[PDB]
Amino acid sequence: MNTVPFTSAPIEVTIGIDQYSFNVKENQPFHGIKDIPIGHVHVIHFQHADNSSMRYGYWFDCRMGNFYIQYDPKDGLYKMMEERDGAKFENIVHNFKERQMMVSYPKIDEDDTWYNLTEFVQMDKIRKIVRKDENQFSYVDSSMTTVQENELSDPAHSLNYTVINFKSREAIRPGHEMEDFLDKSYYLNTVMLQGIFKNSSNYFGELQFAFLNAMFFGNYGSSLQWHAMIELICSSATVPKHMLDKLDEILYYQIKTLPEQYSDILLNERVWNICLYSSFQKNSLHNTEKIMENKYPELL
Amino acid sequence: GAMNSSNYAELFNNDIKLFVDDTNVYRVTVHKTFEGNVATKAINGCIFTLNPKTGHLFLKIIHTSVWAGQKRLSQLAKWKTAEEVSALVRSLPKEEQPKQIIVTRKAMLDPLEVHMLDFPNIAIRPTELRLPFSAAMSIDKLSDVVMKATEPQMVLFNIYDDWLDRISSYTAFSRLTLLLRALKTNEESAKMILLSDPTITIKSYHLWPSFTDEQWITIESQMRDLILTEYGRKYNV
Ligand SMILES: CN(C)CCNC(=O)c1ccc(F)cc1
Ligand SMILES: CN(C)CCNC(=O)c1ccc(F)cc1
Repeated sequence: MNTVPFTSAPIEVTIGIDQYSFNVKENQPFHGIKDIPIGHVHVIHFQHADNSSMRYGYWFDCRMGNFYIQYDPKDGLYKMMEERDGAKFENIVHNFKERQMMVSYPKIDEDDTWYNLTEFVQMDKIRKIVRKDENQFSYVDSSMTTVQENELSDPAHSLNYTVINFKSREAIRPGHEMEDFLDKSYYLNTVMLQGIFKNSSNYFGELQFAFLNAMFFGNYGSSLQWHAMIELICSSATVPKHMLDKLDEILYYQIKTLPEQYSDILLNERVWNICLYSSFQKNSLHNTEKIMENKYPELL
Repeated sequence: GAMNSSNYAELFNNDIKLFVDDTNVYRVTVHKTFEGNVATKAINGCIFTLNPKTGHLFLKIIHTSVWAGQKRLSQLAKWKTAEEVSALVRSLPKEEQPKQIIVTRKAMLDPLEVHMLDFPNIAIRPTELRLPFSAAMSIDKLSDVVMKATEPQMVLFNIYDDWLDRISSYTAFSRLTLLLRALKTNEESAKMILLSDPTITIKSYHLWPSFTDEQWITIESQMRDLILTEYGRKYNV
């Protein structure tokens, strides 16, 4: 079990850690989060009390280094930093744990929710989207645009998601216009899975990563990217049986985790109804359809 | 985006454009089978591609053989239309290719947009106008060439005959829409009007009769009367 200490908490902030959140008060004696499960990526994130504008946070993996959080009063935010001095870090953590100034990652033992939401999100693969090679952790916020959004403006601060566009030469083969447009199996299986992504695990991690950036930061382009990948599988007549089964499980746990009150914005009525009721896979998402119907019957 | 009454003079400017109308592409007659079921039999159709400025009509004959062994014909008809338009564009020299293509039904937007991906600078637009191009098959010479065709075939016409020699494209298009609207609301009566006077004839190389300016006014008036008449007969006014 690993630790992200904080130097201090000078401004009042709602801190979120994976799917849990807690309130810290201005200049409260808070020195971080302890007992973080090793084996998974994580995301610490932030929403300031006084300006709920700009949710922002860091994706990170404890196996890749010692990381801590320190407020920068010039740039006005909680920043992740890496401590290269190992004994210094161990000494800092131990003192704060002895003084009991650290909240504990609240892992219920029955609970596989974070695992099921991050089954394919690795820290190095994450680093291929949020480009900033001098850090081992990746910063994301509400307002960061995507490569494809910038086509329709600062590239250094963008989310290099995979470009999916159904009315594009990439997606449509010359002489197969109707075929490929009504049945995207060639865009899915040959262009994207075989060719851009390499396997279904990489396709699933981006989709999983897309959803989480939408949910935790309200990043619109991630939500577009999440919707874009769901629509591409559902709109394909030919999809391996195992990708369908996994997709159904992936989606179920996303819908399960979505805050009930944020569904009106995070969920695209047209995509969901098509996926669940019209598309080729309308009969292939039993779990997701059952939870969508019992929890969000209004959207449909 | 879409085309309506507020941007109507754009049709007659000097940016090349074409309307596409797909109504008559897939045409069927419905009949009873020996077992008392129902069945369709297709018949030749046509794509109605029109430059509204010049009157140049690219009439693509759709021969029933294109449907043989196919499924979901109404949806295939849209994609066949888009293929054929995109082939036509490609067959035209660059300086002749349209800058915009207005479809008369919104269902054609995606099929055409996907077929024209190689042409990113050609705008594909819908329209809010109810244009009566479906009545094109009420023009006898156009009907005749479609129904006699035994293979796929492109025939070119000028839908305005020689009218641009005397009037502008705006007026020519108006005349055309008024004639087609009339053919669509009462074909028999419209045709009666057009040929009542045996001394006015249709030149071999034309589609409509050789009316003097004054005779066109009379004709146009009678077509208006008929569209109001039938509106009065329909709605009881
Ligand atoms: C607002 N939440 C529903 C209650 C969870 N409340 C907490 O104070 C908490 C959560 C995660 C922690 F690491 C530590 C504490
Ligand atoms: C091959 N492309 C550079 C990227 C395709 N995307 C990924 O591999 C990916 C993105 C985010 C993840 F959490 C996992 C995977």
